[PDB]
Amino acid sequence: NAMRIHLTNVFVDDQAKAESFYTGKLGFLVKADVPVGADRWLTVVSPEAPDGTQLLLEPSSHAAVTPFKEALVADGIPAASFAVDDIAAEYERLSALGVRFTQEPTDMGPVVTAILDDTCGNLIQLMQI
Amino acid sequence: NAMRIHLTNVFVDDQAKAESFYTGKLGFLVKADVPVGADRWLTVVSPEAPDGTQLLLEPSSHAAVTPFKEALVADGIPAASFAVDDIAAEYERLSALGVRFTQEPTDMGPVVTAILDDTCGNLIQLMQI
Repeated sequence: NAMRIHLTNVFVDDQAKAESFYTGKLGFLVKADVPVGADRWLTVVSPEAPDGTQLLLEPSSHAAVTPFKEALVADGIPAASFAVDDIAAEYERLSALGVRFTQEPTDMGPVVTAILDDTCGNLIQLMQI
Repeated sequence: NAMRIHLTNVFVDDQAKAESFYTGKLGFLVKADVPVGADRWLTVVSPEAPDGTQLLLEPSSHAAVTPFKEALVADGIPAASFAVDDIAAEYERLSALGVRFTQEPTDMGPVVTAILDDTCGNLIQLMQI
């Protein structure tokens, strides 16, 4: 009966670019892709958890969205954060695929973090867990 | 090795209010509460999934945050969405606890949805799944 944390979102500038990046580079799998007017309801999931939480790659067409995204990026603030077992390995893999990092893996005490550019107007944090 | 969708966030005006609301009304459990400078790293989890995805109840002190939140609320747009098995039941339970709804349970085709005020500057969607 309790409510579940089943969905999270990132606002992307171009959903086709986002699909390509999030699946092709980051390794997410498409879960749902359904048309809804001129855009899509597009979600992806981790291969480790295909029936778990979904990430919605949603359009940034609302007037307040892009200014907000830009403000976050200007201050180095990530829009979202994903967990990995070995951040060194993943930094190396993603770098090899031509992903741009704004922050290399850095020991922050309880977590080691890295920050990457999603190409879609967001910074994305990797967190070692 | 793959990245996991382990965390999502809502920006709250007052973390103590948010803790009280999200746990006391919505039924989430506190997972982590750790001081970090003058604020907290505060996450909650669903009782159904205590080791699953965490929701971070984070401060809205960055200058771009509150304007963004206000814009979403002005257009009826929810900041986050949670899944429930029986939205009628949950609407009734939450209403009884004095939660304010801006949209009653409404059949949207593939999903039935409702929208509530979190007291913290956000609208929150319930989705029947």
